[PDB]
Amino acid sequence: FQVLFVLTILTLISGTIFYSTVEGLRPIDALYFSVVTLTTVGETPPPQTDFGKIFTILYIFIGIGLVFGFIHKLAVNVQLPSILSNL
Amino acid sequence: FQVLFVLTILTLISGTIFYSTVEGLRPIDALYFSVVTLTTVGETPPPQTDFGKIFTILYIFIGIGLVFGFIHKLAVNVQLPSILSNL
Amino acid sequence: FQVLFVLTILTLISGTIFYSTVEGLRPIDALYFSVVTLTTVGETPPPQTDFGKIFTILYIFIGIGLVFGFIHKLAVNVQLPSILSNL
Amino acid sequence: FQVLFVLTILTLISGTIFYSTVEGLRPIDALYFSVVTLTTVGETPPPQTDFGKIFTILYIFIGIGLVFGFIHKLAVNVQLPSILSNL
Ligand SMILES: [Cs+]
Ligand SMILES: [Cs+]
Repeated sequence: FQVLFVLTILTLISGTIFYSTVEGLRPIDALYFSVVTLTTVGETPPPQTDFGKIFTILYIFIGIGLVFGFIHKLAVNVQLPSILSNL
Repeated sequence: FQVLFVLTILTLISGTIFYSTVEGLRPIDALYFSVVTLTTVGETPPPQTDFGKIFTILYIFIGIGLVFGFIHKLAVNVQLPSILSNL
Repeated sequence: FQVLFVLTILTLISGTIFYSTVEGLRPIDALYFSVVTLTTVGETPPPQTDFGKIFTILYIFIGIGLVFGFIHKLAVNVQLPSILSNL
Repeated sequence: FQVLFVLTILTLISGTIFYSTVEGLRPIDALYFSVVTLTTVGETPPPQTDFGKIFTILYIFIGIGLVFGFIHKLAVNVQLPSILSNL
């Protein structure tokens, strides 16, 4: 749980630094982009540079599998007993 | 089935109150946003305030795992026999 | 495979009729909306009527679980041997 | 791992050629579209031609199941030992 959390955070900071610099976004926006992209929500306009597109493509292939491993444990290995056992 | 339904509804009402107040959306729109976000459909513009972005980020990590647990039972534990057994 | 195909097609035609009439879309667009919504791709603007939003909300909860059951068999129960066995 | 990689790449090149020609996109954009669509991220405007919509519909049904099989192995069969075993 701790390990997947670390990998997820590191993946998110890479994305924040990438998009803040190459796409010119304010860090809160580059984090938001990173997050809604790896979670496949996507409620954003696409990157506008060719370098942003290519990176986004590679980021999704590598990052999705991690982010979603993390979310299974987050809900299904921490919220579950918490919530379930009250019941 | 009843329990996941409760947690889902509560997650959705939190989102409705959040976005109606901070993003200024009419409640039907704040519910729609909440729903299309946790289901990762996302066919909306992003939140426009920094507080909306941060909350959306935390909401997705916590909420997705629940919403999708709920949907497995909804289709796969209620529609299945209903539909299957006619066949 | 045949059964999930039927349920999916019926779900898609409901959506086509719904959005063509209430959202005023041409049938090809109401089908496209229906499809990119149940698959959570979502690369569309949101519905614009309150009745469209509510229906979209209910449609996603009921429809997603079916559409994705169908897609597991489509790739994983028809394309798999086809492709795998050449190899 | 090698086989799913081949099928994924071939699926992506079909999409690149399709959208570059029928939707008129520059190849980097037609690849980006293809990728964010099969991964259900979708942070793009929809196709604008009827032929683009229909193809997109068929592309998602056939392509998603493959792309996501590929991503399970990518993170869960190559990044896992790499990362896990350092720990
Ligand atoms: Cs989207
Ligand atoms: Cs999406």
